Amino acid sequence: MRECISIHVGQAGVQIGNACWELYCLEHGIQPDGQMPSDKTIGGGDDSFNTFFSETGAGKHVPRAVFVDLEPTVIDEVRTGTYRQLFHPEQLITGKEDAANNYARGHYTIGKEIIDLVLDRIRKLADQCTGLQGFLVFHSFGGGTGSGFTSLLMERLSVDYGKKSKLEFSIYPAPQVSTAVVEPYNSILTTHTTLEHSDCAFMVDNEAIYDICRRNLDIERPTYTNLNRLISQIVSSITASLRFDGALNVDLTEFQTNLVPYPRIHFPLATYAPVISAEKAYHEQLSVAEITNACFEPANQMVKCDPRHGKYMACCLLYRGDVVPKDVNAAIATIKTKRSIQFVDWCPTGFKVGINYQPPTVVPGGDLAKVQRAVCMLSNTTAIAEAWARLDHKFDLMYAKRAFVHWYVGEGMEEGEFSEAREDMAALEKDYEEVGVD
Amino acid sequence: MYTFVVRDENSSVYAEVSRLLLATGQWKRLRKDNPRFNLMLGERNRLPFGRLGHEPGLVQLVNYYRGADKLCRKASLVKLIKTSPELSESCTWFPESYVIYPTDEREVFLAAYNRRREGREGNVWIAKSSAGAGILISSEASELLDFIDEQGQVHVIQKYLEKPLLLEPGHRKFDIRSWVLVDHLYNIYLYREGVLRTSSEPYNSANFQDKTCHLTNHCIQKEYSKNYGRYEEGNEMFFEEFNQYLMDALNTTLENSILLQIKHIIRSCLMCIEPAISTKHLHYQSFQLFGFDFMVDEELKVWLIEVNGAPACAQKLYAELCQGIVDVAISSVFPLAPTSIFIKLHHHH
Amino acid sequence: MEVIELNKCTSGQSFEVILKPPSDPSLEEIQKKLEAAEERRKYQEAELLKHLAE
Amino acid sequence: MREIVHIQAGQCGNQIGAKFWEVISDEHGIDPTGSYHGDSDLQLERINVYYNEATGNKYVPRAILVDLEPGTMDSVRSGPFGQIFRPDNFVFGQSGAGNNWAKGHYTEGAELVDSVLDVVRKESESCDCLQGFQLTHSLGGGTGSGMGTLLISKIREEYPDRIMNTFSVMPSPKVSDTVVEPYNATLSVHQLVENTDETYCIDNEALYDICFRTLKLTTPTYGDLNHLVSATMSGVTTCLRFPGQLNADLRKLAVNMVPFPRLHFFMPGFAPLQQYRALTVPELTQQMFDSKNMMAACDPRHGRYLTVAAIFRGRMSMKEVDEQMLNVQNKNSSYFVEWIPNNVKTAVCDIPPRGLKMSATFIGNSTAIQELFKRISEQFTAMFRRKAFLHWYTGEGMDEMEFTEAESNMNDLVSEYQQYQD
Ligand SMILES: Nc1nc2c(ncn2[C@@H]2O[C@H](COP(=O)(O)OP(=O)(O)OP(=O)(O)O)[C@@H](O)[C@H]2O)c(=O)[nH]1
Ligand SMILES: Nc1ncnc2c1ncn2[C@@H]1O[C@H](COP(=O)(O)OP(=O)(O)CP(=O)(O)O)[C@@H](O)[C@H]1O
Ligand SMILES: Nc1nc2c(ncn2[C@@H]2O[C@H](COP(=O)(O)OP(=O)(O)O)[C@@H](O)[C@H]2O)c(=O)[nH]1
Ligand SMILES: CC(=O)N1CCN(c2ccc(Cl)cc2)CC1
Ligand SMILES: CC(=O)N1CCN(c2ccc(Cl)cc2)CC1
Ligand SMILES: [Ca+2]
Ligand SMILES: [Ca+2]
Ligand SMILES: [Ca+2]
Ligand SMILES: [Mg+2]
Ligand SMILES: [Mg+2]
Ligand SMILES: [Mg+2]
Repeated sequence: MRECISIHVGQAGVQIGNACWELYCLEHGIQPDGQMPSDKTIGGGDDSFNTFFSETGAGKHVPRAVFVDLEPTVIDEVRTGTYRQLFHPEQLITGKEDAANNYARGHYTIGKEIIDLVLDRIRKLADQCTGLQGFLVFHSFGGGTGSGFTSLLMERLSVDYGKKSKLEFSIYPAPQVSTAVVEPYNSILTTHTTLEHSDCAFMVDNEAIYDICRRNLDIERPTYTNLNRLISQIVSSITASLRFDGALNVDLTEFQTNLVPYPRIHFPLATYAPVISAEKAYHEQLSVAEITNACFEPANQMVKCDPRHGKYMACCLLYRGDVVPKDVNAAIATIKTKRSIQFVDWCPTGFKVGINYQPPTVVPGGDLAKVQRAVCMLSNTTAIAEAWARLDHKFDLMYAKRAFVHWYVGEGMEEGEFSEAREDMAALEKDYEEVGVD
Repeated sequence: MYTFVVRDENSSVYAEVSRLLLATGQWKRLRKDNPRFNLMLGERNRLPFGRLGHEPGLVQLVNYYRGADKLCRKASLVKLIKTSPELSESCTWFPESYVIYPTDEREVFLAAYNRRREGREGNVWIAKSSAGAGILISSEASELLDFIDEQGQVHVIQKYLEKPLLLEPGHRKFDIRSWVLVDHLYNIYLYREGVLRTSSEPYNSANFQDKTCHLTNHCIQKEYSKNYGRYEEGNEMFFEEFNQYLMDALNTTLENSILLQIKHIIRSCLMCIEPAISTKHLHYQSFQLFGFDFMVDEELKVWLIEVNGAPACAQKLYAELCQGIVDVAISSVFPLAPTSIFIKLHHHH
Repeated sequence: MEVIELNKCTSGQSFEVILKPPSDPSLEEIQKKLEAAEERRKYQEAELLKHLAE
Repeated sequence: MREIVHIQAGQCGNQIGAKFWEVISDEHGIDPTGSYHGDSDLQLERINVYYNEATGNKYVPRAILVDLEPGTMDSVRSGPFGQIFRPDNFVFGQSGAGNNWAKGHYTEGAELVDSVLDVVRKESESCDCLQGFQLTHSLGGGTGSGMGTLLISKIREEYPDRIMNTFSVMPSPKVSDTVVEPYNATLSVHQLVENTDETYCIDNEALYDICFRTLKLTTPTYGDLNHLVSATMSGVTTCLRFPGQLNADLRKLAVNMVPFPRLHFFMPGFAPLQQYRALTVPELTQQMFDSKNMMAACDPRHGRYLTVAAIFRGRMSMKEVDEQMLNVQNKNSSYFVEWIPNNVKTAVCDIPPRGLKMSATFIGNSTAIQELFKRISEQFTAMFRRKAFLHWYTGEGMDEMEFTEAESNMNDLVSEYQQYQD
């Protein structure tokens, strides 16, 4: 058994972390007090779920997680929330004033003064691990902390844990659920400095989650709770292989091996299905072929883009529930004859498939209906370069007039870091085009 | 009040569409860089589709289908017809063609060429590329290949129709231009009005050197031909006159003898690529106007020559056709405050 | 259409389908960056205090 | 615990400041004696932002009342909520400033400023984490204008990295007290260009027209004008004082509103302005963006919005709000700059102001504000070209050179606005 340490940075990372660990507890049968009746080894064990939970002598199952935010209002929801008893106080780290949506403030001004503390707390979790695999880092692109402090943390993690994999769950900025205008700056600044330090990153576009919540869950104006509960399902689907018995994606190193042939191109596209409203009278349970076909509909993707006009480099199908391999292949063949699936010529046109029999778990009293089978597709497509183009264009519009630049310079950042980070994103866009277009 | 942007100042068609939108007093034009728009009249090349459909609350529509180039590129079309199960097997309406680079079909072309030479058959081919105004018609294979190596872009060699239907008097070639509009729902609308672009020179099958009587392009006829505008004004014959001619000469009608095949060819091409370009379940909507170019041989069989993705229109038809665009393509998505000019080629989606 | 490496257990199974065959900055350097930004903040503030002093 | 320290200086500053504390005290359930008597916990969740907690569950505003003459502050101490203020936070002199910027900034004010800072220091030292400062004052008088800007300069010297915001009343010949107002306003504007992060420009002319034309007040009084200012000040601080999906301190708000350091002068607006009728969301959005509802006396159709923020208060359809906001922009995008993507932001708050089912507050960073500075600069130059009334200022130690510099500084500011309007 090899441990995974989860790190949640900023409001988005913390609240998504809160929603994931709630889901993990419900999936592994862990009560809010930390007790786990089905765990017959008390205060010890090397089970699959122990990759994410440690155990006290009193039988408490403690998440291998650290929560970091430069202001306390969001983490206090954890300290006093339903699962307050799961965490030791040292695992929840809060400053007193945030980065004000200013990457420079989160990375340099405030990051410089809190980084060593965070490393020390993370070190204490590493010292409980006999074979640490690596870290899962949750954060937003747009936040001053999620963007600025994360990139500093990622640089220091590469120094202190060189041989350890690092995976990201990144929230891509969407105007429909944001009141900030500088997020394009923070996104590009953080991607540039984090690029060489992240082995695999799953971007989630709030625009996509928002539309899925309005369309499939009939939520007129989704909140962050609605968004985070949905996002935690996808995250759970991705991390399930590390927490349950299985043979596919059994350690973080396997995510790069199966999804990232080229290191810089490490942003797989995530697709989830089905998302059924709980208020529905009673939906017809979808079949393996149907939910599989849904994985190639743009409306079920975590990042809105058109994969029909890109190239696939890898592809993982992760099924949870009543699914047998016979039904998967039947659905696959059917889809290859109808869909536009263009693979890169230097990659086999195949799909790695994983099936977990335990069906998707849902938070009682949530918006998501209990389904008998669900799938999450992880595919590395050049089509996701659309998201970089969109974001890079917004950066260009504001940077041509130096709008808001003074806020970053005032915090000690040099203006040259803007163009340096932008030119790196231009090279990243060129990499995708060299792999995708003919 | 709907907003639209213009990003192709050279579109004669959408210059009039934009002129009509502003006339309704309910459409407002914005700077070409303003992202807050409902309709985009986009550029022909490198249209940034990836930035469409991400403005909150804005229903965004564009006048191009992403991926239609597969149909409107010479070499792309040839590959599509050969590699598409919906077409290659029974595509009896597309002249034998081969993609030739200066993968490549050099050897396969020669195999079919030697077959024709050995079998006394008419072995005349025409080489062309998308980078042309650069066309060559020849019955010798050596010239066709040496003409492509001197250049530097991909070319297609296809069988030259040695038995074209010749109009009388004059004994002259011609081609048929059909305008087709595909809206956001992927309905296929065929403009009731087509045009024959005629050659004002007598067709001479014993001299492929003088390309004025073989190339029916409106520019080549108005430039190198000495009988321009003799029979019809601007070497353009419209369906009313052409239909009457077919009744007097061949005792047939334009609908039966030709239009049935045109409609079938338009449906075949568009239905084939529908799954790959449809915006039905996309975050933005697409429509596009297409210019299908056909040839008619002396057996009254219709041949598809190419499909233009950025076509122009006949001077006399701009008013009616452009109004039809606004009617079915734009106002259908953005309504304002007949006897349609189009023919709906129904089909299964 | 070939299935390979089928692994089965009580909680699920996994396999691979093939449709077609194919054809860092040190700790020191991070300190310098952080302290350089801090220095530029010190300088800019000194210029403000100098301005206010005038 | 993101505390804000409020300062009100001069006659105007203290009268508007008094009405502001009267309004929000009502919203937060605080009675004139400082005791809480509301019915909702939302009233106390962020109560420490503007109020200190004393013994016996008393809430005392974190406010400092400054003036060079006792008159106005004697009125506050005897007014409705006068008892609620901290006795030690009344700092005043006897000489007055004679509507003279030089007296408030250099002579009379300089003698009083150190004791004001002693009280500011005292309030800041008891702050868990100081968010920043806000100052209410006018620019056309002597104390609020001249001493107010001196205070800002000395606050910035001691708290260089704290946000400094002002609600600044701009003069107008229509509602003028003295002819030297253009002098005082121009001298102050230069101070604000340098030392404030955000300034809400409140134009007494706009307030007057709203009272005469829209509100149908035959003879408006300062009290009437101040009712609009109080209502506006409560709206802009609603997201700071109540819980909601906003959650943003002064610096985060300034970061997203100010693209260039010198262009930080906002045009505020309020709505609504046949009084019991229910106002639909379309009526809130149309009015709020209407010029006849703004207090900058500037026609937004003369410039372009760099950034726009809107706060809706009340139980309403947030879906319908977005539909109306996304309708105003997408139906008038010619007045928004296209090189700041998504520069129109909206926020909702469930707690409506007193006696209103719902309301909307508007905060605009518009280049049209240059017209307000053009009017001031024109009146300034007309007098300065003849050195009219200058002796009131050179008699206090000021030289003509300082006037020339202020003239140039504001004309630069106008030129800076004009280039971004193109
Ligand atoms: N999906 C999702 N997005 C969130 C959530 N919270 C914030 N965001 C998004 O994150 C971006 C704002 O950054 P934050 O994470 O809130 O800021 P931060 O990381 O705490 O950094 P600070 O500036 O110091 O507050 C916006 O795009 C929000 O839409 C959340 O709980 N779920
Ligand atoms: N295989 C073939 N047989 C007979 N004629 C042919 C032919 N290929 C091309 N032509 C002649 O060439 C003309 C059209 O050429 P083509 O369309 O390939 O070039 P082009 O695309 O630059 C003109 P446009 O796009 O405007 O139709 C027709 O008038 C036709 O007479
Ligand atoms: N809106 C409003 N404006 C005021 C008020 N009192 C004064 N003014 C304006 O402020 C200017 C006079 O400045 P004042 O505050 O009286 O001078 P100070 O006491 O020296 O700071 C003039 O432009 C007046 O129109 C008030 O109560 N409300
Ligand atoms: C004695 C005692 O209470 N404990 C348990 C909690 N501890 C802890 C420290 C850091 C981190 Cl990240 C996690 C947990 C310290 C030891
Ligand atoms: C105190 C201050 O700086 N301001 C200006 C910006 N504000 C704002 C309101 C709504 C939204 Cl969505 C965004 C920003 C509130 C008041
Ligand atoms: Ca155990
Ligand atoms: Ca590394
Ligand atoms: Ca004295
Ligand atoms: Mg935060
Ligand atoms: Mg062509
Ligand atoms: Mg006065």
